Amino acid sequence: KAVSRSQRAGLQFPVGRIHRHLKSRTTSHGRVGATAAVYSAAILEYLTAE
DNA sequence: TGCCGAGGCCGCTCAATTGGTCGTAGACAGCTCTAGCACCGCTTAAACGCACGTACGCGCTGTCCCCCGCGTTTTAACCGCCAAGGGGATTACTCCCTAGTCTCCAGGCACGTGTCAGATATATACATCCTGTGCATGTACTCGGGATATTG
Repeated sequence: KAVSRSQRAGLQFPVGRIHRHLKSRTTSHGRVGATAAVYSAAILEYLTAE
């Protein structure tokens, strides 16, 4: 049974659709997995203010 | 009449700009770096651009049908003005304080290297999440009639 990384952060937003998005805006180099979990929850958190 | 009074043209003297000449001091141009490490040339096995009916989606098209535009003029005060008054923004000076220079002096840390790890990428298998689709009601809407608020 697969989990989802959204549940391990505790977030409603898609932590793995981000990551794949960031990996397309990246010079020629990679992106840490712990970036998607404070990339998200600093896009959610504008929702629930907007 | 008178007188003269009031009247209208021309060399000193001073006070900014303007352009000139003096001399001297770092800072610019250039050399040789030399030195080295990037550009190139030379292969390779490579990804990704690209020239090209057809299904067909929608951009554009020929109609009628009405408000908001279009036109007028009264007026209404908005907006402009001028002139006066008061002060507060301004000017010119004297005293004053520190901005700025230099110089000495230390160690803080930004700089740099020296090793090599926990990081994240990439593959394959894959299950699952998420999209596109199809599908009832529930509301937010437009209307009509009356109450409350506010303008003149």
